Amino acid sequence: PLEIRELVIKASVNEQSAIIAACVEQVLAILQEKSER
Amino acid sequence: PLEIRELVIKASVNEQSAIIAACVEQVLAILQEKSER
Amino acid sequence: PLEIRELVIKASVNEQSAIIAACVEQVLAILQEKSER
Amino acid sequence: ALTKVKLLAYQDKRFENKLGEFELPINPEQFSQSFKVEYNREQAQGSQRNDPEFKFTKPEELKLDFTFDGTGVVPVNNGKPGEFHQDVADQVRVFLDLVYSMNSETHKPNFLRLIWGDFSFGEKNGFDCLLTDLQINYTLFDQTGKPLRAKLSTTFTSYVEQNRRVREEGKQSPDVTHQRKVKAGDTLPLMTHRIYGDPAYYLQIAKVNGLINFRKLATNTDLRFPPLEKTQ
Amino acid sequence: VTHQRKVKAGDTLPLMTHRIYGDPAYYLQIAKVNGLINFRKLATNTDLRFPPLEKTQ
Amino acid sequence: DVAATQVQHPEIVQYYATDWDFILSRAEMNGQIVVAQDEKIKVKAPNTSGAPQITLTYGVNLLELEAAMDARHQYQAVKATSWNYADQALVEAEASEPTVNNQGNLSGRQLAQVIDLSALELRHSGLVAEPELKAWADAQLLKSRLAKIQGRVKTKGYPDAKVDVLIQLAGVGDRFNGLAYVSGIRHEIVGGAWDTHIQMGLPPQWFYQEVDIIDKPAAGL
Amino acid sequence: IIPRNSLYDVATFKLLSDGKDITNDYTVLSITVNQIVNRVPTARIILRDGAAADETFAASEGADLVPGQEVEIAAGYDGSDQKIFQGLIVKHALKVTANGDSMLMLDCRGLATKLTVGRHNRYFVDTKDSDAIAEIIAQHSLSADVAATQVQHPEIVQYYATDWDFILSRAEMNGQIVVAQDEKIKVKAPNTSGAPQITLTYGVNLLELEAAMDARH
Amino acid sequence: KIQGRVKTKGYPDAKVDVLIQLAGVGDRFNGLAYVSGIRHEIVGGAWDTHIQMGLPPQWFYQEVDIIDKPAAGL
Amino acid sequence: IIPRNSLYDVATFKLLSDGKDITNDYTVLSITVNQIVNRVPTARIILRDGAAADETFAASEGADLVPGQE
Repeated sequence: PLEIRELVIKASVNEQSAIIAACVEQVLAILQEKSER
Repeated sequence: PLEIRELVIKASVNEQSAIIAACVEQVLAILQEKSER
Repeated sequence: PLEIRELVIKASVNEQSAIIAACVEQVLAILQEKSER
Repeated sequence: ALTKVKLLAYQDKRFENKLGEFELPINPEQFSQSFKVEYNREQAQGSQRNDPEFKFTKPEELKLDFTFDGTGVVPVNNGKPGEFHQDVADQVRVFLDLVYSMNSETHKPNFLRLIWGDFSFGEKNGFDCLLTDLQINYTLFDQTGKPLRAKLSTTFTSYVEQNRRVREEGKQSPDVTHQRKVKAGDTLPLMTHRIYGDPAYYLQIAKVNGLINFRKLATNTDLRFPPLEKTQ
Repeated sequence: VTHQRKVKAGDTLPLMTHRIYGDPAYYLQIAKVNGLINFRKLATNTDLRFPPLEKTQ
Repeated sequence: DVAATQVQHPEIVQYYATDWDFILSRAEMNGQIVVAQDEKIKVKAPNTSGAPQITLTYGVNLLELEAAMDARHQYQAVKATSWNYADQALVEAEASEPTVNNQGNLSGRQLAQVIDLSALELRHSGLVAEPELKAWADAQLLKSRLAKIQGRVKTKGYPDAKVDVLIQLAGVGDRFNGLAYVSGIRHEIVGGAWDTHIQMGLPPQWFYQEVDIIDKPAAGL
Repeated sequence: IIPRNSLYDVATFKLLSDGKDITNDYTVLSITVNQIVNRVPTARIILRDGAAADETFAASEGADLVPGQEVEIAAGYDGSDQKIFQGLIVKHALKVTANGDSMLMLDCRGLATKLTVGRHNRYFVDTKDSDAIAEIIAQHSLSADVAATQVQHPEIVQYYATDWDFILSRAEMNGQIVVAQDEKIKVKAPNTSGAPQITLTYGVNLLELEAAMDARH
Repeated sequence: KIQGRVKTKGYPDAKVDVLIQLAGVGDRFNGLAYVSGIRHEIVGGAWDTHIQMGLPPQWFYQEVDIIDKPAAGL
Repeated sequence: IIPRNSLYDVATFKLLSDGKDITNDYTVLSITVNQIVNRVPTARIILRDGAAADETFAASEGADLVPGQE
């Protein structure tokens, strides 16, 4: 993302972190685009 | 979804595409329902 | 979540349910926090 | 004299209040121990090789197999003539009560210590642990149904308390005070580099010890090196 | 739950309190529950009661 | 089934709005809640004075648990002000400390001193009388105190679950133990399994701050 | 980027609470800190806690991690740490998940959050925006550093709004930005006239990169 | 005009409201960039930083609701 | 749905930029097009680019894919 507050916070210490990040850029792009004329 | 602008865009060409789609219908249903009285 | 209407509805009967729940608390926390000054 | 493996069961997490002990009737043929360290392995793009960063050390693992036999051909190590092992169920019962069942006062299983005579695991003579895995196989039975042979396989994990862990890691850093004696060939910036990693602090050190001329040191002076301030 | 203990040779009140509650600091309460005037010299046939703790503090 | 109020109004106007929205606005401004079920609608004050129904203990009964405090929603005092043209002066009312259930060992007044705002102030330029300003300020303080601690608990199937009752929560430390107020319930039956979720506490925001219940200018033409 | 004269590359941090160092008294799992322009600094701390056999949360019952305390966070390489964050604990939460893991989470905010908890009404007559901003800041016992403006207004009105919102509106209408940290608030024009601090090269230093243009703005 | 985000390893001397030089990305993005925000993350012993460049184009008042409702919501 | 008199079912596409066909000059990964009533038509194009050894983005520096072109 182009923002730092839209990054996912990491809470675990013992080891799929690159799928909870791809499934977050997709939702924010589906949701932002929904606001333009 | 019942809309075409709520579909997830596919950007890869070499091969879990059916989990980034189920985790997007769930969020939109949790979020829409949050707006009705 | 602290709410009952923010819980994901379960529709299947034959068997990854703990990844569609972690990828939903992350989006709602990224989205709520985006509204405070 | 033949020595036997012993398992000591404690209630206290400091291993002071002993509850019981169990002794193996037959020593195992072998056992295994496992170690591991964890590093960070991210790399810059278009770079040849890398220099990984340290994250942490994981607890050690221990694997053990042994046998109970009651058909009357294995002698009992008590010195009496004509004595052989003939009761498997009693041993299984006391073993399971000691290492597996829940304690009624703590609401969890007991803490274990493993000892084999003069064996040494490292810098210690015992293994402090908890049971994580167990399997039993019954392979021979009496005509009334009572067993004559059992084989057991167990997996243990290492356990050590917080207070004691931070004392075993005797972390020495610029967080403490140092003391050094001046010997032939010493200079102040080199000593400062060897303690702090940076010579630039030398002018401060000279002020702490009252040195008028710090380019000619005497060879019986004891110098103090204070810690650094917690946040800069 | 409630505990009951008999005093034998070598016993002291703070050590018994530690062995039941895990903390000696409760000893002054225990002496009051059993009516002990001097709690630094115990007799060797006394049965002491140890009540449970309050459910939420 | 509507509990009676004491303030009598010279006039009330429902202007181009839905019945549900009008009812909820007028109910919240009096410190009451709405419960709808079985062809029946009940409007009344929250039931925080009863006896607990069950005990839920961490380490005995629970499958999942969440709980939270937030100090920024607590206030020390509330004031409401308006203009009285018969006297040509301002009128002011102050809220009273409400009586709620006991949970934890930190009071709302202690948490209210983190930000340390002297008092919250509400203002209206129209003719609002003394008793209406008083009810408004009281509702605001009650809103703030009932949201001190919020949480959610998951356990196995519980047929006798009900909302608007008290339960006892235990096994979670001095700061969360005590009597909690149930706000909602979910039952889930999937493939033969049955479990329930119990929500405790109320949200701190007003109803009108979350929904759009007024039309657009020019009727959107 | 790695500081010069680092003999070992072990990264260290320090968490002080009311002046007391409590780093090695608990089990710390993660720390996150955010410093953004025109926003209030934020920090989040995750510790391990909870035990079903004891039926309590031991660090929750302590007196070091309760709302209202001063928190200071520093970090660095090889034992030489630098101050990063200073603020207050606001939120205090517990969590036990499906598989039995249990943790305690803390949420800390800067001191400027004192400006966002009420609505006020004020008049100002024959002043500048810088004077109104300095006065509103100083009333909260915070240090102000406000660059002066040249336009003098016959009147300014703060109508039923929060201090933070009034300040940000008046700052943006003059082309200035707000930076808040360390009991200090600075209002000034963006610093686009300086010298570069470092060089970041793709293929040398970077781990990830995103960039975008849009012609419609 | 241009907005972006960069992730690199732990950088103790990071600061906002300064300039950095960005290189290696083509003629259309190279040059001096203005830093708007910083995040530090320490998880399990690892340390990395994120640097945000550029400002958003929307006004402050267009993103938040800073005015009350008619009739004070009564 | 498949057009009649199709001897092979190989699907093809063409991308013109200011009248010039640039399909086979770059590596094209994906194309998406949306036509909806009461909205403005939209298209999104994804190409492969970037090389760490060369330290540049070659198609970005070209003159065929800059904002403002047809």
